[PDB]
Amino acid sequence: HVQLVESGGGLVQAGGSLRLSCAASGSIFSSNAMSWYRQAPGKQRELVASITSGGNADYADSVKGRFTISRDKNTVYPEMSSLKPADTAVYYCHAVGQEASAYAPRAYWGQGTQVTVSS
Amino acid sequence: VQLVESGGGLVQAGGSLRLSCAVSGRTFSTYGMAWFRQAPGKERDFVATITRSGETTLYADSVKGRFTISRDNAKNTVYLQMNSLKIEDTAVYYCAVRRDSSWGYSRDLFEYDYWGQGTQVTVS
Amino acid sequence: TNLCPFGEVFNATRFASVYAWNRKRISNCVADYSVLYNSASFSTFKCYGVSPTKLNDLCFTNVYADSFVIRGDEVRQIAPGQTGKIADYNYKLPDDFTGCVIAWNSNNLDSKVGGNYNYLYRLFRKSNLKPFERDISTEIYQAGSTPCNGVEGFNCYFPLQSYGFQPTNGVGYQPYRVVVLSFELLHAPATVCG
Repeated sequence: HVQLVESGGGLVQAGGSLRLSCAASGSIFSSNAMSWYRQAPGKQRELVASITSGGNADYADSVKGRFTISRDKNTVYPEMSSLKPADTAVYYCHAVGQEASAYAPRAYWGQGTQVTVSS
Repeated sequence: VQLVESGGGLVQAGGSLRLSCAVSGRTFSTYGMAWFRQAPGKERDFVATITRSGETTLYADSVKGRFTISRDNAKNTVYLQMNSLKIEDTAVYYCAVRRDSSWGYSRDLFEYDYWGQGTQVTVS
Repeated sequence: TNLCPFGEVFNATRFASVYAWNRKRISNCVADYSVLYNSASFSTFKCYGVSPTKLNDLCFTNVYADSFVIRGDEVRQIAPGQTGKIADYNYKLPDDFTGCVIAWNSNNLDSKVGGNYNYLYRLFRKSNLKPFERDISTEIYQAGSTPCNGVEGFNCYFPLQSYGFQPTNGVGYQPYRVVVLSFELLHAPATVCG
C-alpha cells in the first residue's frame, strides 16, 4: 500500500501562498501521472489539474498559473499563490494503484484536505 | 512467391563466390532489404545494409566494408560478395529479404519474415 | 552558441509510462548531428517525410520530443496506418505521421531482477483515443454486469496493469525505450538550424 497523505490542512490568508511538500514515503513507487481535484458544497468534482511524469501539466483556465505542480525524480512540488476567499474548498489527490487487488481493491484516493480563508 | 538463393558449395582459403539472391515479386521498391548472419542455435549477428537512398549505406559493428552490396531494379538480383574471410566473418550466410516498406537501420530480428533454408560453405 | 537540450532526454535515468509519455519542446537551439552520431549509438532508426542526410542544412522551425517505453513485440504498433491496443487505447497518432523515431534497449541497464513492475499500461478503455490525445484517469471499464469496483482478475478488468518484463524473458518481451522527434514545418519562424 502507498500512503500519499501529506497534511490535514491549514489556515489561508488574504492573497496567501502555500507551498506543500508531498511525503513520498511508503511502498515501491512508480512514474505514474497524478491529478488534482476540487470539491465543495453545491459543486461536483472538477478537473483542476493533471500532471504527467515530469513532462507537462494541464490546468483549468480558472486555476491556470496561480496553481502549479512540478514532477521531478518521483517527487511532487506544488507551487500555490494568490489564494482568495473563493478558494475555500477540499482538495483531492488521484493517483495510480496497481498492486492493491489482494486486500483493498480500491483506487489510492488520498484524504481530502480542507482549506478555508480565515485570519 | 519465395526468395531464390542460387549458388553455394564450399570455398577454401583464397576463394571467392557471388551469392545471387533474387526476389520473385515485382514490388522491389517497397522491400527494405536487410541482411544478418545466421548461426546454428546461436544469436544472429547484424550485418550492414544498403540505405533506401541508394547513394548512402550502413555499417555494422560485426562486419563492415567487406560486402559488395548493390541494389538491382531490373531483375531484383543482388550479388552479395564475400572477401577477407575470417572466423568472425565466417558463418551460415542468409539472404533475408524484409517485406516491410520503411527506412531500415534496425538491429533486431523482430521485423523479418522467415528463415527458410540459408546457405553456407565448408572449410577443412 | 546555444547547447541543445538533448543529452538529458537521451540520457534520462528514468522514463515515463506509456499512458503518460513525456513531451518536450525543442526550439531556439543549435544541434550538430555529427557529434550525436559519434557519441550516440542507437539500435532502431526510422524516419518518414525527410531523408536522414537532409537534416544537415534543413532549418526546422520546431521539434517535439516524445519519450516513452513499450514492449519489444509491440514495437510494430507505433507506425502510420497501424491499429492495435497501443495505437488505439493508449496512444493514437495521425495516419500520415511524419518525423523520426529512435528505439533502443535497456535490458542490461534496467536488469532489475525481482518484480520489475515499474512499467504500467492501460489494459482497455471504453472509447478510442484520437490523434495527439492522452488521459491519465483511472476510470473503471466495466462494460458488463460485474459490480463497478476496482478488482483485478477474471470477470473484472482493472484499468491499468503492470508489464511482466524480466531479463530472462524472450527478446520480443524485452523493454524498448522509444524517442520520437516530430517535425511541424508550419508557417512559423525558423529557430533551429545548422
